[PDB]
Amino acid sequence: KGRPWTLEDILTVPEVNEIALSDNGRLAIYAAEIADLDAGKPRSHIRIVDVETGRTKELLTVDTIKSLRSVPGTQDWSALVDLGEGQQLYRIDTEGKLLPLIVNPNPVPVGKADMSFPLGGGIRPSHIGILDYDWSPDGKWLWYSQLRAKSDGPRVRFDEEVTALLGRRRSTIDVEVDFFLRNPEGDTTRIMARPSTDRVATRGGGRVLWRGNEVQFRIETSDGGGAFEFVAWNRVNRTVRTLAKQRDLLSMSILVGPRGGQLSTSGLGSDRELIETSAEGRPHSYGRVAFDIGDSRSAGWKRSRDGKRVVIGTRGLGDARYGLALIDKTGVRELRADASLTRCGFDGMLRSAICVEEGMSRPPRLVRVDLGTDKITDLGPISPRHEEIEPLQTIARTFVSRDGYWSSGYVLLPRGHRAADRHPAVVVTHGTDADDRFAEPANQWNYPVQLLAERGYVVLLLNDPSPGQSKDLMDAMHAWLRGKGPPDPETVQQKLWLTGVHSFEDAVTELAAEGLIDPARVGIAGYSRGSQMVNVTVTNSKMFRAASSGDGGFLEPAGYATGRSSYDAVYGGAPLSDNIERWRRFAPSLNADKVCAAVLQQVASASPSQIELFEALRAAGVATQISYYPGATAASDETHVFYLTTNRLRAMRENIAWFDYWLLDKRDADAPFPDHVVKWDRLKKNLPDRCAAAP
Amino acid sequence: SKGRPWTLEDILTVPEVNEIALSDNGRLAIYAAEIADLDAGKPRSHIRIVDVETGRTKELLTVDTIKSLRSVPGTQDWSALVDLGEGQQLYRIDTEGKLLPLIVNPNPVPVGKADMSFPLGGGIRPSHIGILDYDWSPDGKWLWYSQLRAKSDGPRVRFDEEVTALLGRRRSTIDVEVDFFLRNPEGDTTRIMARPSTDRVATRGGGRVLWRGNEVQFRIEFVAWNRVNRTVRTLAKSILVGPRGGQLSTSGLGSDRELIETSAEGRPHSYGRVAFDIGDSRSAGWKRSRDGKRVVIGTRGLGDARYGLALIDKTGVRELRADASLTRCGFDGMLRSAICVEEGMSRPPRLVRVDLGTDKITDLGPISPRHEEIEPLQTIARTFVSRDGYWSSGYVLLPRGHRAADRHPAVVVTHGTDADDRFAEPANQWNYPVQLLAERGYVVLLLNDPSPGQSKDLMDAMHAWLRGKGPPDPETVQQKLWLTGVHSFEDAVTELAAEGLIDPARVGIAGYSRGSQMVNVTVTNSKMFRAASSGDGGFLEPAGYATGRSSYDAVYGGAPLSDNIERWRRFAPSLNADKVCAAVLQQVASASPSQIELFEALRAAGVATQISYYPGATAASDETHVFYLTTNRLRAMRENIAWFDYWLLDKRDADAPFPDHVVKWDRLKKNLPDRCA
Ligand SMILES: OC[C@H]1O[C@@H](O)[C@H](O)[C@@H](O)[C@@H]1O
Ligand SMILES: OC[C@H]1O[C@@H](O)[C@H](O)[C@@H](O)[C@@H]1O
Repeated sequence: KGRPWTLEDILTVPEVNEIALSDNGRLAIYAAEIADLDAGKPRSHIRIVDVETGRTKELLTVDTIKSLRSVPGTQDWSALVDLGEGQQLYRIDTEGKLLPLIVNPNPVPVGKADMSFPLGGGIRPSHIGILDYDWSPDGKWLWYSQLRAKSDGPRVRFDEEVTALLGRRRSTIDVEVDFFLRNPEGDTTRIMARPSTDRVATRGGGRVLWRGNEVQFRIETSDGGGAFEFVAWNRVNRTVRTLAKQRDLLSMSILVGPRGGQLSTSGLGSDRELIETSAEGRPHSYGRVAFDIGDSRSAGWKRSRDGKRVVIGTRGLGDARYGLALIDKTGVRELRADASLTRCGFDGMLRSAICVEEGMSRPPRLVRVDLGTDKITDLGPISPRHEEIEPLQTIARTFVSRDGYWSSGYVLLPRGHRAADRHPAVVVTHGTDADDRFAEPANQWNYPVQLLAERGYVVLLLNDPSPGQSKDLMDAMHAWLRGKGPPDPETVQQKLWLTGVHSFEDAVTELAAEGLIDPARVGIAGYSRGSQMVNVTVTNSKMFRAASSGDGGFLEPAGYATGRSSYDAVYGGAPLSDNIERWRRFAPSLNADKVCAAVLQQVASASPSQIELFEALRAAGVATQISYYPGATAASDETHVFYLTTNRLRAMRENIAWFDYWLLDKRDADAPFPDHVVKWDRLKKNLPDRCAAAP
Repeated sequence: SKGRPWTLEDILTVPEVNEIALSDNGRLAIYAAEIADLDAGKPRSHIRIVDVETGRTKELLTVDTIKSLRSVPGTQDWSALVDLGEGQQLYRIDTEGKLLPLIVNPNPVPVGKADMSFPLGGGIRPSHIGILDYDWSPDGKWLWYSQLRAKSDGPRVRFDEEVTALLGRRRSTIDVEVDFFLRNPEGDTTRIMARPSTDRVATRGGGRVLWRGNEVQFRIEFVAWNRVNRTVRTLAKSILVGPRGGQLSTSGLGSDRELIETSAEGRPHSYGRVAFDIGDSRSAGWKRSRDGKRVVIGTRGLGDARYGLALIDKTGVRELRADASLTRCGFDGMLRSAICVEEGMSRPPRLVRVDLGTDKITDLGPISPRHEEIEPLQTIARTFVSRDGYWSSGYVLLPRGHRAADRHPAVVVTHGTDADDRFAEPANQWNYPVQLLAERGYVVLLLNDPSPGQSKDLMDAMHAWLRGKGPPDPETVQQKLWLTGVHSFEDAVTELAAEGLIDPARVGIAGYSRGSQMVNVTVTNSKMFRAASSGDGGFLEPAGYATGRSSYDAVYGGAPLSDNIERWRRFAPSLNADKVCAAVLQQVASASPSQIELFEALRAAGVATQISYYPGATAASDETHVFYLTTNRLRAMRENIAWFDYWLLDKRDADAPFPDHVVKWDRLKKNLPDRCA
């Protein structure tokens, strides 16, 4: 029959971002990131699979594993793993054991921590011995880069160097990036050194071109006005070159097709056009396609060795299901599957492939795909403990709003649900991330969607209106990234934000007409992008009784000086400029007078924008609470997506108690912070008369 | 021998003495001089013992920091809070000068501005504190000391009022508790209380504690503790106390005042018409004899701007005649003899002993012989009255080799009223080498804000700024506290320029903190100054409202986004950036959002501006509001010289600490908007 959803099952759901296949397709290897209670943070369980037999063997558990590839010229594998001493390049033999490949004796601190380097924009605090690596096609040469802490005295900084320190919450160290090359004889020389201002050099995972006597990779300099800059290292003369191009290089570009040109999906509406644009600019169309292209949530892209076949990850329109598409000179062909294929890996000749089969109602599984016959065979499950959970009832629905734009998403029915039953509702929204995938933390975050359903809630997971359905939305997006118009700021607020409030309202009213939702008790929750939507809805809508905004702060005037270009499209200028009235009408901090609801903030960054929303809401009589979740120690911080099991479990349980209280008038003694329920009773009695219910 | 000119290292190494003590027998005295060490990069205190009759001094040793230097009541020894580099502990000084420890905390907690420390305040460099405060029982047996204990609880999720307090955090911190201990004469220490960090008098608080019978009574944020019963008690419902047991006050205003001792229930008593103001924190302070019949207070004259001593008793008030200012003074218990530090604007620090009976001053010799070598600079005490009738006092510093009819450029240095008779006070001239500029040909005018005690208009505005709300009007608070000082600066410059002293074409203004506000407001509301520098500023800017709300609400009436938005736009210097045709340099240790905003606003307006951010000894520690690092304040003096010489004098040098700037300044000068020419 199955068992219900425990909160720990939401915490222990695995994530597979790394999967690789042998050049002969006989064996494969992957890693499942699982939250560990004893360690308090996620660990990656490395497993080896025999694709022919289907049997799997577990090898080890590391802290992190990244850039998992098969070593050319051998049957072995290479990866960047951290055993707890810092991330180094390791080799994994065909028998499933790992040994060091290149070890940096002095890894540098990275992430949000005291005296670390802000590398990946607030990733986990750790040490990086080896940053990035790539094999030559023959496997003889090895290219790798590693971070080197900058040993130097504290120096007087100046004009632009001070303003970059505006938002510093902790101590930082400066570094440089060293690039090395390893000949077949085992001797390594340093190619060049790049500063910290080079953002492609510090990011890693970049492209590198092995051609002729040269090895080529891309770099960024302070100037690029704008341009594309590359450096080529001659393996013979041992010299360097500098390339500057107006248009980016296709050889170093992702998503290239059999013709050799860039792939894109243009147009809007019911479907898109898949075109291949040559470097000279003449397009080649493969016809009409039902999917989008090139999403990091898809299987990525790979091209064969002859260049006549490519495989691209596809997210279809309206089914929000990830899949594969095959492209040769004849044309595009999709391949059907009952579920979505998110993370994949491919052989050398691009014939056999292995993928992670994922679904909204089904847990991740491993599958082998024969790309010639479009035949997939089921391998063993990934997480068996989620396979024993009885599947919740999940319905995929698209809603149309009063402004004509459609919003996709899913509907979670409570356990034991009977037809024609009214239930309270919780709306969880982050970006486009409601799709066919299993309990993706990038969507539901700390909101226990599956647990809310077990307790009788109807959870509505609803995406933002897809900007690709209309040029009105997409033109506002293009103005958002450009930092200028057209269109004007008043329209940017309508299409990017305010129309989502209508899509949320009109989705609840429609389901209320079905008899599935009690409009009296309903709530909205989201983080990041969803935080903006939550904060804009509760200001511009009276429909929602309670709300939870995870780690927000965009659209508030406090964070302007950091994000000017992102704010200028929305508000048309600075808060104290002549655009001040544009800030008063929209920004939620100044509009708190319009807020009647329970607004809870779960905040890891303690930013001045998150604080300004709380003080403005609290000073207006609104019932509100802010929760600052800390790092593993006072020296570190918490990431955007919480990596600490203790902060995840409580935030989940804090949302359970927050919505059970305001929506359902339900109080629990085993709640994570007991003395709060009396504080919320005081927040209820002190509510303003403005918030009185309709007569 | 006339002497030798000044040097940056002379200004840097000027000693300052905050600790001086005298034995109850008056025969021996001990003090400590804080001097900047080039080798260590930070200042170090030199403990010195003095023979009060002869003036003989010998060097005991050199320590990092020494505080709370006093004499033990029971014997001829001494006790002080000393940090040898292992953290600040409680040390006893032998009668022969040797140092032996008394209370030593094996677990000193880190404090200061730095990573994973505790942010005390006042001002502090990153350091470890084993023992915080101490006091002796009046008989010298029982010992009461305060130490700082780090709270070991793990990281906790914070909540509403806790999170908004983390708004302005630039680093990691720890939370601590204070433990109060009591040491019996038999050598056993027992713990009394434990108090949270929220208590200020227990964290940065002073030395106020009272012994009554068997009870030790100290203040918390009043409580009594019995040494016998071992029981705490919150007692039922002092400082600057005269001989009659009441509060001492100075009432009235103008150029003359009247001493008042208010009776316990408020019956006033006048000691007569008096020529000074009450003792500031920079004066000799206040001390009362255990007899209760003699009280000595530090004084500050009005016309003299000099520090001194006033001795009051049942007879009356006596004003001690001194040719220079007496800043820090050690005393005996009965207030009979005193050893003081004598200094002036042109007068290097000296040691003098004072007999309070006969009011005779006796020179015990200089302090630093290095500054005795320097030939003095001409310093004229001058008072400028503005167009509004308010007067401001200061010193006119003439350049080396100044003759009649000669005119020179000018630089105005202002902090609060810190311009008085004192020798190279770092709290006034800060990082501006006021003495070097005179050697280089400048005419430096050190001018204070208009003396607030001269009018009821100013004192009401200062009261409203401190209270946090009106009356008076926000527009009057802007005019009385700030804009009327710009008029005082303007009228003072015109007074000297008409007299044939300074050239109006080349003149500049410099200041830090309170002087930065007066620099930022002056360059916006006045065109008379070509160049400017503002140290460690950022007040009056909109970025700091969410922290300093209480301070801003009186000036602007409310938040910048409220209906008072128009009040900010007329005044706040970052919003006026297009009114500034001068060159604005910012020397900044805090890298605060209010200082960056003023820079980005001035740069967006085409104004020539630069912000120099000076770091700490490590990336894990910051630099204090007053620079304690030798390298930082050494080239900061060089930067101001290079800044004013380029803009005012159009002079270049390779001695500039940053050679890349002189070219960058050419680009900034060339891109100046058409408004300025
Ligand atoms: O880069 C493409 C990757 O495809 C994967 O399927 C292979 O296992 C890797 O060896 C290869 O690097
Ligand atoms: O002002 C009183 C003066 O008395 C003289 O006897 C001393 O030599 C001076 O040092 C002192 O300043």
